[PDB]
Amino acid sequence: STRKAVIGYYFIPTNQINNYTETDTSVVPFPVSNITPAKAKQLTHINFSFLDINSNLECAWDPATNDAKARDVVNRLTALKAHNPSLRIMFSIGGWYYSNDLGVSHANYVNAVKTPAARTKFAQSCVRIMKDYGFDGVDIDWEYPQAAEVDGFIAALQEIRTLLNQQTIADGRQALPYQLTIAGAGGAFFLSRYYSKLAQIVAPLDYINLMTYDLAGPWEKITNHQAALFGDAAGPTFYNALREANLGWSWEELTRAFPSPFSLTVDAAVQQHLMMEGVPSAKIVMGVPFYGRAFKGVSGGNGGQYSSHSTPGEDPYPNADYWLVGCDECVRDKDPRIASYRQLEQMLQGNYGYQRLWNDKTKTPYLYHAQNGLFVTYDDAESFKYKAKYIKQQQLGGVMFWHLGQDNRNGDLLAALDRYFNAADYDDSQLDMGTGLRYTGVGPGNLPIMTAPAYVPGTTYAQGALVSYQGYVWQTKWGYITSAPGSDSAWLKVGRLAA
Ligand SMILES: CC(=O)N[C@@H]1[C@@H](O)[C@H](O[C@@H]2O[C@H](CO)[C@@H](O)[C@H](O)[C@H]2NC(C)=O)[C@@H](CO)O[C@H]1O
Ligand SMILES: CC1=[NH+][C@H]2[C@@H](O1)O[C@H](CO)[C@@H](O)[C@@H]2O
Repeated sequence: STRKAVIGYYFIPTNQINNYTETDTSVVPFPVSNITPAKAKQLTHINFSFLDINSNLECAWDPATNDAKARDVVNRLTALKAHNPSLRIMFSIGGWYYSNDLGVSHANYVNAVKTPAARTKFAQSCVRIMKDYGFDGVDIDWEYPQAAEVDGFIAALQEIRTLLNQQTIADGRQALPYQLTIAGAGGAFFLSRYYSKLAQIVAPLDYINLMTYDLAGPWEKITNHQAALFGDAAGPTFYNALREANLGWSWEELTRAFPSPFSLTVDAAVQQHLMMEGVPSAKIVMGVPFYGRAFKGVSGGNGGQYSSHSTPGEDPYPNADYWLVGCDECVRDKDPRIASYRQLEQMLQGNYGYQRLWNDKTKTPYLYHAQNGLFVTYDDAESFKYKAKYIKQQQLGGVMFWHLGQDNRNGDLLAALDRYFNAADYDDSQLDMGTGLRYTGVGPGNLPIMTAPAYVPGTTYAQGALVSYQGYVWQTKWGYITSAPGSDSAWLKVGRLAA
């Protein structure tokens, strides 16, 4: 069918731009030249990151950026399009550091979207930056607009969309039109900020790239998988904040959509998006991490899963104890809590004391260091088999990942994703998706196909009775009901009739 999107972040800090070199990994660990022609062919999008919104309320580079060096770096990325006529070099505005609630630039995000005039100036600046530097689209990663700010955010996305469409016409770019994406929340707490208006958020986008990772971290009491596909009943559960969003739904409607507590998983986030009317599966992109999250002070018994831990949650990491044995990149980056897949492979291969274990419910690997009490949750080419099959079964738009520098030197994670979507000889028809917990919620946008006998006027229906009526299958919430389905509050729309 339609090719699945494969969207990889290229993140480069300002000091690495300003000192850019392709021949000294101690200055720039992952220069553009490491994205070989083979890797460029396996990507559909590279998200160059991160730009910001400045105090003038315009899209802008970090003001410390050497502009000549920035253009050189971007030009090296756009040169890769010679190897892949489908490849887009997007640019990403925001990210956690700039745009989180306490981030250095947060007020600029709030203010840029707040009024019609601000939105026009902001939208114009986005497209100007896109054209000036040669990017192929705009990606906005505000983490995250609050419920009160959502209407302005929506209007800003709509305005950027119109300007991008104008630019596509001006440049004759119908074969590769300029695109608009966002990085969206991948867990219900942040998602609840804008969930009620999800259809309006997604309408102007080519894709919403779900950040379906960081679902565990040092801010939680209990270690867990950070990107479990399905749930493990032995693992923690979470309050379903979506049931408190301003939806206007009834008790039965909320309960059917938002089981609580629930397992915080990739499947949960995807299904939460599909449950909403007007959110098409083809626009949902599943994010995956190319890094693991490491915890210390864990107990034994279950390989470090679901244990208390003593991992500092502060930023920056508060001391110089780099306790993730074998993680040389952690020493370089002064933080033992995150390890690239590239580094995790070496840690497993060296004499460092790790076991690689597998949770067959979550379909994800983890490392356990029994002697020191360490636990690492990460993803690999095996967990990507199940996630790729899920992407195909659920008819999602594709996959996104953070970030390209964390794949191994040979690009094995990217090559695996490309194989699972595109290789003619790859067969996952027999890949068993397991018995992990699925998110069972149903909403207006994901009604299952059902059959039931036609509703009969005058018949007295007991609680739980199912009838077909006017294109849908309905269930009584109590009994005895004689009203026509949809005419009052007694009937729940539970399914749709096949065409
Ligand atoms: C919002 C999301 O998808 N993930 C959030 C994390 O990005 C964030 O972790 C922080 O990310 C920064 C940007 O990469 C790092 O500089 C910072 O070290 C890191 N902090 C920690 C403790 O991991 C966390 C922070 O609470 O929130 C996630 O939700
Ligand atoms: C889409 C993307 N932007 C965010 C998000 O990924 O999580 C990353 C890893 O936690 C973080 O570094 C970044 O600021």
